[PDB]
Amino acid sequence: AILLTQSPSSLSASVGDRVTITCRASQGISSALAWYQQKPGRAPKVLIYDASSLANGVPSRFSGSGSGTDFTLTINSLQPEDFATYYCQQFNYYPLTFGGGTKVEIK
Amino acid sequence: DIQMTQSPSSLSAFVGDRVTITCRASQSISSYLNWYQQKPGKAPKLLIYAASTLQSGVPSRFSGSGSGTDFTLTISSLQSEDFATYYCQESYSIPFTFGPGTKVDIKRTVAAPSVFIFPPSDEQLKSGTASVVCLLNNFYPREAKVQWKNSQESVTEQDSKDSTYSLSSTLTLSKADYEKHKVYACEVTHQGLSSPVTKSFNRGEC
Amino acid sequence: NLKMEIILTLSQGLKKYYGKILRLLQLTLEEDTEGLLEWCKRNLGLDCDDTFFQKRIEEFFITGEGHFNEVLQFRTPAEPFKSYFAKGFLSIDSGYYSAKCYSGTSNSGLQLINITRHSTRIVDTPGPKITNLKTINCINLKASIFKEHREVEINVLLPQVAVNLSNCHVVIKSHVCDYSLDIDGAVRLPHIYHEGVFIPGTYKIVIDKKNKLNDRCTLFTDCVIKGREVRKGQSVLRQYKTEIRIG
Amino acid sequence: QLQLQESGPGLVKPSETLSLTCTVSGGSITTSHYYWGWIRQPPGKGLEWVGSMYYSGGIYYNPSLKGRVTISVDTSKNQFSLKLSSVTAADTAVYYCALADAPDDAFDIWGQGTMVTVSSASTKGPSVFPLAPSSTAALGCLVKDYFPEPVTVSWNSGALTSGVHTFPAVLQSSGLYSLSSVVTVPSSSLGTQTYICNVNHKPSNTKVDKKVEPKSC
Amino acid sequence: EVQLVESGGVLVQPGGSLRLSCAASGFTVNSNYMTWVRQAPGKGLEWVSVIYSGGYTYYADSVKGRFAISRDNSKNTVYLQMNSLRVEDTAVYYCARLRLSSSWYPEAFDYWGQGTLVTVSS
Repeated sequence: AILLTQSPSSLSASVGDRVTITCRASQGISSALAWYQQKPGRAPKVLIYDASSLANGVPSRFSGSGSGTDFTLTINSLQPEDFATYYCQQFNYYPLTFGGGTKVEIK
Repeated sequence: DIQMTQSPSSLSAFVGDRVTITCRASQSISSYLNWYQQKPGKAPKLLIYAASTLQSGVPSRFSGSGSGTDFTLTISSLQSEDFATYYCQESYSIPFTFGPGTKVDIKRTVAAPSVFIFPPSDEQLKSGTASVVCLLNNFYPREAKVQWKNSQESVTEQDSKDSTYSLSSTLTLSKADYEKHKVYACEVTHQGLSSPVTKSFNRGEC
Repeated sequence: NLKMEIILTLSQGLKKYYGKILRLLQLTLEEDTEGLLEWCKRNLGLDCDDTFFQKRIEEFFITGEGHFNEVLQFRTPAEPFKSYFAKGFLSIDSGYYSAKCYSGTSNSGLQLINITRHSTRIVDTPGPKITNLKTINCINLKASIFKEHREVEINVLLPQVAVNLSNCHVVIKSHVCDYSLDIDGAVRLPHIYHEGVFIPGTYKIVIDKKNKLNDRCTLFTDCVIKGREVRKGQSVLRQYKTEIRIG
Repeated sequence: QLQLQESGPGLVKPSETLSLTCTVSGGSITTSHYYWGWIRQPPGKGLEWVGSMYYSGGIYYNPSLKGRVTISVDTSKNQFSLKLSSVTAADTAVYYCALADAPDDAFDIWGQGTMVTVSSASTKGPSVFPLAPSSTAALGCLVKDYFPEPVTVSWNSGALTSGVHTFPAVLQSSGLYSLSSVVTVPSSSLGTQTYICNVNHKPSNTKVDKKVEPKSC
Repeated sequence: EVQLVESGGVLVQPGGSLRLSCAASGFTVNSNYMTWVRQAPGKGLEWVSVIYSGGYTYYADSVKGRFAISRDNSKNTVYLQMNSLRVEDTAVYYCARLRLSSSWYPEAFDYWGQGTLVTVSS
């Protein structure tokens, strides 16, 4: 499958910090990365539906930028309500797959 | 794609005159013109089948000329057998589309009509109908009028040898209306006559 | 598996879709169908196998009636390709090659020739090896020179007779499709399968001489000449190998 | 040489179909493709295409017929056919079958100018009335209340091939045609020599050879 | 509001069979693409399968041989059925709707279901 990988595996961040996480693919996917919140004992929720384009109802604190195969997700301000784990996806190829995701740590 | 135009939509000349008609194209075509000499109502016949080449079965009086976009048909001396409509036809792009056709007709010295009149046949009256024919024959030019004292007129095509027209005109009446008149006549006027002329019959005479 | 199956975007898959049709018409020699099967299942709701493509070509060029969409589907009276055009032609562009193809309209106008029923073999005869473009009498070839003198159109009236190009860069015009050909060999013509092979009823070879890329361009074809039979009579079409230098 | 006979129907209803047929004699298409086609002329117009078949076997149709056309060769009988569908009163025309016997692409062998007329009116055989003078003179006979358009007349069964005029027919007020024809004769022969107006109207079963004789005024 | 509810997850014996379901609400499952994704506890998400509106299907490489995804228009339900479970089949399974962009490219999963747990052990 297309190898999707993400960094750092755990992210130290504290309330009000600005911070970023990285998601990458082993091949030149160009678009249709999607990013999800996930929280313990809950369903994941979409935040980003295509690269930079923020999903409806998402807080404006988030944004995405890049050129597909290299992409990043960025937080304008770490609101403690969004202490979670963040996962990324690609849709450029079958089979669909997700990275290992990223932890955030209150530090 | 190709379309055709002809310069004289009609041309007129005396017997023995040299005449030319022209055909020219919407593109350039490298020879590939046909010409057809349709006598009206007949099937056409092929005169010329490429530029400057003549079918074996037609007079040497005809020849083609030119090249490229513009061509002309020439007659070295027009003969009264040359009363016809002439079409060009191109042969570069199927469908081989015809030109509009140039009517050529023959000028003559004037001739007055040997006018005649014929009463209704009894067989028409036996049918309950009546008709009277007034005829003009061996007359030129074609413009003539048949004053009757409700009429139709037919003029025959210019005769291949006489170069000259004939014309018929007819009244129609019920036998009831035919009862209402003692005498019938047609009056005809034509530029070759010295003065207008009439013919008549009396119903009680015939 | 190693092979990640590609998911084509609408535009990318649409180009590959046209790329397959152009190969079936035999205008191109290669085709890319990777991801095309998926593109159809998501965008068209059907499997674009060889049978499906055959009906699209057959309908678009011959049997189709009514409005057609960009995917060659017809309708007689959100989702893509539901705007059925009526312009009469589609620009079939695969991105690697392109041809402008005019939609079928049944018996309205110039028709096509069924080369399954038709197979005209013209007996060989001795004849001049070189033919001057200015005096072509061949029944399969008609030539037009324009006032500029740097453009030539050869109208081929017998598509069944092969015309081989050498060192030429040409534009083909026909009532089926328009396209350019830049490879040596027999002129490629659209072949439409409909209970037999159909090809254009006629096609026009347009040679541009205002550029240098057509220098030394030459046509090799059979000159069909209607000569009379010494025996019996009538007309038995013959042919002879000939060469027409343009450049 | 070749010869042709456009032996199709002279009259059809609207929304019916033609079956104009062109036998060719002196040859057979079994020998090899002949360039051929059907040409049309509605009255008072130039020549107009119907359909064609070049040496390709590639049919052409004139698009203004809205695809109603249908050509067919028939190699079995040295024959051609045209099967125009949904005929309509605008298609009143003469039609010519034509072949290119020679040369390469010109119609040399045009057939005879058959015609078909297209209206609800039935066929209606002519009636003939004598037209002869009272006491040179003219003679003639008058043909009226006849349909469809083409009728032929000849004098003394063809013996009087010269000195004859016939007038193109015209619409009677009822919409039928009428025709008249006349001859110019030396009066020394009038009455002493018999004259017969012979008329033929192939689009019906009617022929009449009607004598003309001076009136007992 | 549209909600997906998965149900019917259980412990089953290894090599057994199971019938997951996902009822939709507020929309009809046949209108748009339905997907399945699952997480092994403490691991990340993985994809399982998708069913298109045309009823065509695709499966993850690990599972292509074993799982069938199906739907019924009248039950307004998508089904995921196991021919034989492996031990690594233990996960929470989420049903999700897949949303296309207007260019009919798949972009994101949304309206994920509340998930359902399945387990396989002695």
